[PDB]
Amino acid sequence: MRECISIHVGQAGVQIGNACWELYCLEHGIQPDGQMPSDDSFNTFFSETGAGKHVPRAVFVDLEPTVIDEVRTGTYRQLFHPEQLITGKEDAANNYARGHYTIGKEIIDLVLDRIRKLADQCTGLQGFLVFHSFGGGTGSGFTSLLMERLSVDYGKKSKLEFSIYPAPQVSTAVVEPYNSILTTHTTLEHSDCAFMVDNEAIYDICRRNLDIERPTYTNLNRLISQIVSSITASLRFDGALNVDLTEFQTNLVPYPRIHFPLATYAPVISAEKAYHEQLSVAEITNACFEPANQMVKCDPRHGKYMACCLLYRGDVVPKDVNAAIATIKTKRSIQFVDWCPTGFKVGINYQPPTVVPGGDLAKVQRAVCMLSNTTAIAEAWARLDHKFDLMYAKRAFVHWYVGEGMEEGEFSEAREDMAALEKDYEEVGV
Amino acid sequence: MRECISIHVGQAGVQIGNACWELYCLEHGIQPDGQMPSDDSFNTFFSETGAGKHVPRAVFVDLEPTVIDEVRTGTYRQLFHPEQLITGKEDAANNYARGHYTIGKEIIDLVLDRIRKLADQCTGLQGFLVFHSFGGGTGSGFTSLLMERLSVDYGKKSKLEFSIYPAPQVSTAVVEPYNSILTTHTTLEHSDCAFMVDNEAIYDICRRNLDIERPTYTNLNRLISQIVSSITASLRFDGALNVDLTEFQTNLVPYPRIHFPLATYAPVISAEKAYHEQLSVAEITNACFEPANQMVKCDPRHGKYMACCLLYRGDVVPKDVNAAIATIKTKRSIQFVDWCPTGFKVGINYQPPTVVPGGDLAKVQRAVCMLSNTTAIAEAWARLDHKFDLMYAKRAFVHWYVGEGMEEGEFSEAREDMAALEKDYEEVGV
Amino acid sequence: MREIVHIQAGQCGNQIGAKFWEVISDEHGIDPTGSYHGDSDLQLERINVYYNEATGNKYVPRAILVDLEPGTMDSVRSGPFGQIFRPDNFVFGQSGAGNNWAKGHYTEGAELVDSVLDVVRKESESCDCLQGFQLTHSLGGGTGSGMGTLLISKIREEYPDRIMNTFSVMPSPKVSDTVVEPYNATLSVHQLVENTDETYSIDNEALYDICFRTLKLTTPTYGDLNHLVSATMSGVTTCLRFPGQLNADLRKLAVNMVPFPRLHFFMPGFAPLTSRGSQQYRALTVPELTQQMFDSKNMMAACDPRHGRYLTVAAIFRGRMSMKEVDEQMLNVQNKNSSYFVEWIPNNVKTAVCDIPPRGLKMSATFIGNSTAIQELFKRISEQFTAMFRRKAFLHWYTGEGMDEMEFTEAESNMNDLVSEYQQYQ
Amino acid sequence: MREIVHIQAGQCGNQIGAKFWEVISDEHGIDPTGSYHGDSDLQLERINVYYNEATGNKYVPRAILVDLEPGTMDSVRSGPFGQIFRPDNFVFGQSGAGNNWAKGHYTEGAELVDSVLDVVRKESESCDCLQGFQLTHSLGGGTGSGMGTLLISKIREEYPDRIMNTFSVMPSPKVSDTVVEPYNATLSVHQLVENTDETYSIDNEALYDICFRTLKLTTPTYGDLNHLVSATMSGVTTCLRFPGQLNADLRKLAVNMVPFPRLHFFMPGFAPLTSRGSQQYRALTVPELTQQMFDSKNMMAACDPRHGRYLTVAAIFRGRMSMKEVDEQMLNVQNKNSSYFVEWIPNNVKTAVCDIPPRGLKMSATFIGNSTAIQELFKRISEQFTAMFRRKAFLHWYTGEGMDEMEFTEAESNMNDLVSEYQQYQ
Ligand SMILES: CC(=O)O[C@H]1C(=O)[C@@]2(C)[C@H]([C@H](OC(=O)c3ccccc3)[C@]3(O)C[C@H](OC(=O)[C@H](O)[C@@H](NC(=O)c4ccccc4)c4ccccc4)C(C)=C1C3(C)C)[C@]1(OC(C)=O)CO[C@@H]1C[C@@H]2O
Ligand SMILES: CC(=O)O[C@H]1C(=O)[C@@]2(C)[C@H]([C@H](OC(=O)c3ccccc3)[C@]3(O)C[C@H](OC(=O)[C@H](O)[C@@H](NC(=O)c4ccccc4)c4ccccc4)C(C)=C1C3(C)C)[C@]1(OC(C)=O)CO[C@@H]1C[C@@H]2O
Ligand SMILES: Nc1nc2c(ncn2[C@@H]2O[C@H](COP(=O)(O)OP(=O)(O)OP(=O)(O)O)[C@@H](O)[C@H]2O)c(=O)[nH]1
Ligand SMILES: Nc1nc2c(ncn2[C@@H]2O[C@H](COP(=O)(O)OP(=O)(O)OP(=O)(O)O)[C@@H](O)[C@H]2O)c(=O)[nH]1
Ligand SMILES: Nc1nc2c(ncn2[C@@H]2O[C@H](COP(=O)(O)OP(=O)(O)O)[C@@H](O)[C@H]2O)c(=O)[nH]1
Ligand SMILES: Nc1nc2c(ncn2[C@@H]2O[C@H](COP(=O)(O)OP(=O)(O)O)[C@@H](O)[C@H]2O)c(=O)[nH]1
Ligand SMILES: [Mg+2]
Ligand SMILES: [Mg+2]
Repeated sequence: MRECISIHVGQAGVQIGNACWELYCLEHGIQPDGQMPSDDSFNTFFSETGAGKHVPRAVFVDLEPTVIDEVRTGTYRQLFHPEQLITGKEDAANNYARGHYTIGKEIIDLVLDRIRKLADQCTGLQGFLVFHSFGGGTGSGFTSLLMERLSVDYGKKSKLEFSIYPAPQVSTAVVEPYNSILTTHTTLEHSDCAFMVDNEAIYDICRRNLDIERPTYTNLNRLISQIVSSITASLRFDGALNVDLTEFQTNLVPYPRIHFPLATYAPVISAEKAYHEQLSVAEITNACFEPANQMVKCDPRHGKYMACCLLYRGDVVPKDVNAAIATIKTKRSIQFVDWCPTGFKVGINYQPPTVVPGGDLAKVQRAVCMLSNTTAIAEAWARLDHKFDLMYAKRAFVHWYVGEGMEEGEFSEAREDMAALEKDYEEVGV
Repeated sequence: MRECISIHVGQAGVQIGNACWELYCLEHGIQPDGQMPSDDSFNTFFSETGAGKHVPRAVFVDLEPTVIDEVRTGTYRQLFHPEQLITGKEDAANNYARGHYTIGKEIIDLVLDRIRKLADQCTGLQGFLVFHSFGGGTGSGFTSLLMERLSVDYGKKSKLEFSIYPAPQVSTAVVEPYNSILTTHTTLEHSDCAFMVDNEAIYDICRRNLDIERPTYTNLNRLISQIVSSITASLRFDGALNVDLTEFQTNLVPYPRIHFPLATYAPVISAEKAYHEQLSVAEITNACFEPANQMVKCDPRHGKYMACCLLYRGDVVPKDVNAAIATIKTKRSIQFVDWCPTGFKVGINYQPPTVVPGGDLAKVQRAVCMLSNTTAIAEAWARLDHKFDLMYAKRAFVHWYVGEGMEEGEFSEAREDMAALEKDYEEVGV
Repeated sequence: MREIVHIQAGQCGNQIGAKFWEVISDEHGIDPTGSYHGDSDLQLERINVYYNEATGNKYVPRAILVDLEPGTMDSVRSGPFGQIFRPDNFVFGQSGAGNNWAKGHYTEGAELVDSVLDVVRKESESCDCLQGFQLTHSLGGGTGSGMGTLLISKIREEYPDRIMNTFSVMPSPKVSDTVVEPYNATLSVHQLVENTDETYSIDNEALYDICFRTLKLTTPTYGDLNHLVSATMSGVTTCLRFPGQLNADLRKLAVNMVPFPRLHFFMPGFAPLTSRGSQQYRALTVPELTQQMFDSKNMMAACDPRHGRYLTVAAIFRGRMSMKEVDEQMLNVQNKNSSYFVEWIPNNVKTAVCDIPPRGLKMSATFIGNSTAIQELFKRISEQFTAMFRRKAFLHWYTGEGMDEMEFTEAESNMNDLVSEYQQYQ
Repeated sequence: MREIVHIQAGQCGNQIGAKFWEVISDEHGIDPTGSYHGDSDLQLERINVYYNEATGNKYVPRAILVDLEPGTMDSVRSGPFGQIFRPDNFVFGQSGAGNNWAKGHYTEGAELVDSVLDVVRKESESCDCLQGFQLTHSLGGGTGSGMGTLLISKIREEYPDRIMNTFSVMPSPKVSDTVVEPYNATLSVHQLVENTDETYSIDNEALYDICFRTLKLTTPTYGDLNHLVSATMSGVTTCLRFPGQLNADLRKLAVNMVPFPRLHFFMPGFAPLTSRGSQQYRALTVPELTQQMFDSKNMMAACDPRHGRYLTVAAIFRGRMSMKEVDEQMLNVQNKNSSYFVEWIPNNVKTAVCDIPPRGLKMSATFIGNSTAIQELFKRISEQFTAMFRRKAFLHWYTGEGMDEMEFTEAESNMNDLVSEYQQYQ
């Protein structure tokens, strides 16, 4: 019942998985060895065997072994099914071309084989939680090949998309927009609701809120895990208003192509800071709409809200939710599209947030998960399109994509598709 | 209910805050850590969290960090919300110019942000208690920038002004009148009732009454705190005649521009001196009108009283107040304007004054707070205007103000405005 | 697993490669006799990248030592780590090349290319998954420049898909030790551009500039220049021998670093670099590593980057550090110095970070740069070639080997073509 | 946080700056090796103002040592605190200036200005929030007066907004040790007035007068004059390195102390000053500090303030004192001596108080004064210049360096202009 198969592609995907399962084993009380010391709250994410062992339903796919066989050496080496974590021989070279045609071709058939052997025990499979990065070669090419076959083998099943998106300023590779643009066909055609992750915005989040001067990506991971667990909170624990994963995405999505909502989490706050605040429902409600708390470097005040979903968890009373949202609709600075004078979807869960012992996040009795679609997010693509022009105008690095079996015009279809998406997110704002 | 947001700008403002909160935590019985060992008498000044902690609603703003990060090291480092005490990078250089256009520009937006996050928990916000110094660069420029935006974001809310005013003889900087004159537009347009503080007059007070030969500014602070607490006494404790903060300023103000009353406190007396006097209500009433007890070096006998407010606290019977004020109106040496044959506003509070353990003030069962507007105070500006001429006649230090983005004619508007104020306080005396 | 097969050409190549072998044997904790002596298991998983597993848990490097003289083989086998090498890969002639490119490419090295190919092929078949060939040689003289290009062409012909990265020490005007270097350099880069996927240009003069003006050595010998080369030698391949947060193997660099196929002669560099009496005072923080890294003094060629524009730069960091400051310096460098980086391509930097720093170092940074200013050495080599080309000196010692004038003309034309492309995008 | 970057020019400048470094290293409790050894944390928070944090919790001062001879560098590095300095900031030539301003400003120092600029820029970028540059030099001779003005002009050009304060020991008639000083002083103040926001004039004769007639030293050496300079050196920047009730950094002084932009040559002084056998008897109370402070004997130039009017005076007090007596003396001095202070500007004093007194002192007072009487040294320098200008001596040793007569004429005209402005408001 209510099972979800999590897919982890690329270095970013596999390591964000390492952090997510680190959070899940703690919140559901499983040791790193898979045992339960002493409700079926784990059936959503973990499978059970006769010996009392919790086996996650997850696949780690990387075209290179270093990160995954590092996982084979870490504390979670025995938690995972060893041959459901698949390693390739040749890295993706930050190239969508080989990852989509050349190197992922020989390995994808085993990946779908393991997906099938994960699906056949799920009696109530709810959806898919695939993790990757746009800029990475694996996270672009292999995901592009994989959602294609998943959409024809599991077409009815929902496919939530949690992807890591490049920053306006911070970047790790010059070819990142090339990998990002050929991913856009996958999210538009073979995804049901995509969640985009910006590293620089959350860098600002941890700089300002967590007061930590020197966090790593592991600190980024130990909050992406919270956002995904909060999205999955209603499926695993009891709540006064439990939101089904299908109910969720029906509430987000106004049109089949408009399914790209922003995400924010509250309260992101350090342990030294949690003490001096009462941390009411109202202020965590007010903090979410603050542009200084957005996960993507775009100003919501530059845009218009279409769908709003209040995913509260912990000791939160729905009356306080109504009182907060009355204030939210009271201010004019937050102007919603003329589509939704009802505005808000409310979801409340009884489980307080679970704290990572090595994390930088404080223990708070209340936590809220904010997921909202808005027209302001097109700016996060409005710099990437001008960016892609700035390379494609000479055919900057295409000889590699051409040399690995990509048609030259696939870039033309790519920027045509992103232009279509950018237009689609502008007409709905009128 | 009945909350007031206190603003502290400049070195003088932040340190007078350090003394005021030192007095408030003692009188309301809060430890320096914010806890209550064991009525909602603290709701006027302190906010409460779930863990039983009292958090003041105050902002320390200084364009330089030394005094505030000294507060971050003092005994009250944990009492205050650390990022509601805002520090800049560049000092104000005793210059209104940079403080009003250049250096305070980048920091004021955070200051109003924190003011908003202090306003949103105040359910019954009564007014603002901003502290600064006229002569200081920060206390002039940043306050001038701040009341401008507060008057448009909190226009209805009262804004009491407690400012430290230069002496006729004692001075610490040559540019002090320059900073003081550009402050006059703020008090006239963006203040509701300003309270002016002279260091030399209160130097004479502590020399004569406290018998202390060698006090510091901390002794000045441990009586400015008493005057402000006595003004706020009715809002926090019970009294037979409690005077609302709006009631107070309605009783002070005859005209929108005549809102500049003097202040005196009685009984200012040393511990060795408290023993030999019975200290009746009459003598503390008589001591307040004595020019040797005025807070500003101006002779009230040189001027005419318009509004009189008797803010008694402690074991005082209102009959004795009436008996005292009958004697006050009996003598001719105290001549009130033909506006107010009713003369006196009476306010009585049941809380005796709270003594600082390290202070130089005696413990007295009775205390009275004297606030009165009079035409004699124009002399405190009648030497500052002739003073400002004595510098502006060559353009003495204007190249700095010009060099930091001030219009040269802003001095012309400044002395035109002070001349208008000086005239306004003379016609009403006829 | 991504095995990498090393080839040494010329005395310069084999001695600097031998010192590289010494360095990475210390990094992997390999005894001079070949046995393992490292401390952590991290030195052990990717031994297959550079060494072959043998009986007794001893490890033999996958290196092919090629020369036309036995004296250099005698010195290297008698060197500090001579005993660890394969006796079979000591493939060598007897008569030297005499700094003659034609000798090495037609007569002296053509007879030994058969004896080097049967060794490189067996080394490659000994690999589980070959990634490429790292070849060390010198553009000066006729051994390293001469036979090196021939066997590079052969291995490229029979291995068309594997990565081809070469580290080339190349001639210079003021520290020239041989008269006939420019002929050798022009006849070598002709094949280097057409065949190699990667070429690192190393100039001796800037190595000297590093050891005096940064390292403050009074007598830095030739081995110190070898050390400076070997630092980046080990740095460029760090990601596929050790775990790190951002893994970037050779082809990861390649896909990010060479915008057009022929623009693959690059700028190596390494940080930190201090004198003996100044390391005690330096703060080794990553921002300081960066400010040292893009300095024109830290580079290993005379081509000053301020005379051109960077096409792509690769900064493979190493050590237990976070990375937001990494991004902030990598954007600040290209923002405040945007006039030194091609504005038309926005993010010129590839960032890689490794988790285990070098032994004795808390952190390290390896610099790889694509600047249009690298044409300074190419056009100067072409000009010096013209000063000894236009009216026929020294050609009897090439034409006597079957070499011909028109091939010299095409080599010069190709140098001019290269400098044309690299000035085109400046 | 308000970092301040120090530059030493000339032997006078670098030795007095070195002794200043010694003094404030003792104040901050810094070991000769550079490690911290202070007692309270108060010495530790504002270490960033003068020193750079490095590995091992040792601290290197932000000083750039500039000279045209290696002998002074040899002496300073072998001095008591030579080891704490940066080996890189020892930037120096070999041939000296020979007390020639033209040499330092055109030939000898122009080649080294590139090597000083790349160091001062790296020092400035190492700072978190730069406040200004404190530069020590001598108006005598051609090194300190010559290259000092050139590099001051350069740093002013590229740092237009930062505070520029210079402490200048300047020539004098009766204790003159070099023939050609007046040329140097006239060619130096020309740039000092136009570029510097702040200049402290120091005269050696009044230092001698202090050490005999107040300190009662029988043999006060040159280091004692350096000590007298360094006392005010440390005093003027006390407020931004330590807490005090009245904080007054350099720009706090500036906004209060220089009424018109060009009236920025000022009068330093320090109190208390006693002989060894008289400190036992003195009452160090603040009023006595004041009566000592405005004495004409306490000052460090021959310009007697009774021959002019004070424009602005700065009294940065230090120690655990109250301040009503501070105000009462600062008003009594300007009231009972109102004939010595410009009555047209009423409150001529800027008052600053620090909470931590100097080590071994319960309290201290630092004197900074703007008097129209400071023109005594300027007009006397102009007169001595005229006695060696009007009919052409020594000009061949300047004109041989590319120097020209008309620039000497403009320099003299500018000295006359300055003395005109300072006599105008007297
Ligand atoms: C006590 C102390 O801290 O001294 C350090 C050191 O950090 C200094 C002095 C070292 C030192 O290096 C040199 O003296 C040197 C001389 C000529 C050419 C190159 C280096 C050091 O020898 C080098 C050595 O570095 C390593 O061990 C690295 O792993 C390096 N391997 C070698 O240098 C090496 C030396 C002998 C045999 C085999 C290898 C390395 C660098 C990049 C990639 C792989 C390996 C270290 C930490 C030191 C000493 C010992 C003084 C420096 O070396 C490196 C490569 O980091 C020179 O500048 C750097 C940084 C420092 O100034
Ligand atoms: C036993 C005793 O009370 O002697 C005192 C002292 O007060 C006297 C003798 C000191 C003493 O100074 C001298 O003898 C001296 C000689 C030549 C030039 C200048 C000073 C003293 O050396 C100086 C020293 O002062 C300090 O330590 C200050 O912090 C000073 N630093 C130094 O003088 C210093 C000395 C060596 C190495 C590094 C610094 C300082 C002043 C201003 C700003 C920063 C630092 C003190 C208290 C004394 C002695 C030891 C005798 C005096 O010095 C100062 C600067 O206050 C000279 O006149 C003053 C006051 C006193 O007469
Ligand atoms: N937020 C976040 N982003 C990450 C993390 N790890 C990798 N990324 C993103 O991944 C992008 C680059 O992709 P890669 O590092 O190459 O990972 P990959 O998806 O496996 O791609 P390949 O290595 O080519 O196979 C970077 O721009 C990062 O934004 C992480 O831990 N947190
Ligand atoms: N009564 C009293 N006045 C004070 C106190 N502290 C400072 N002042 C006044 O402040 C005036 C000078 O302002 P500053 O000391 O520069 O303080 P500031 O307002 O922060 O101004 P800046 O330093 O330029 O930012 C003096 O003339 C004093 O009258 C105090 O503790 N008590
Ligand atoms: N950087 C460096 N350069 C060297 C070294 N040894 C020699 N060289 C120079 O590099 C050039 C290469 O020429 P060389 O290798 O002798 O020609 P070959 O014999 O035909 O291979 C020579 O002219 C030397 O001056 C070394 O150890 N390091
Ligand atoms: N106050 C003081 N004066 C000095 C000191 N040393 C030298 N002087 C004098 O200051 C003048 C400066 O000239 P100088 O520095 O030698 O010229 P430069 O070599 O071109 O920098 C000299 O004529 C000296 O007489 C010192 O330690 N303190
Ligand atoms: Mg990858
Ligand atoms: Mg201030």
